[PDB]
Amino acid sequence: ANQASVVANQLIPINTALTLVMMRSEVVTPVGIPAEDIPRLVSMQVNRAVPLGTTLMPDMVRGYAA
Repeated sequence: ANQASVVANQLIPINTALTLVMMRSEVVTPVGIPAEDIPRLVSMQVNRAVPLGTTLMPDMVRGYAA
């Protein structure tokens, strides 16, 4: 129900280290990476371009394992 996920706050370019400005929290479906993981994700890289408003999924972040 009100599980919030990490959502792209701007287009995130491929192979670019995540910064706090790039990540917002929103209740979306399907559910993606939990919004409490935003601190964890800083400096991790995405393996593909992530368009604005896209929910970040585990498979999109290199090295992510919950």
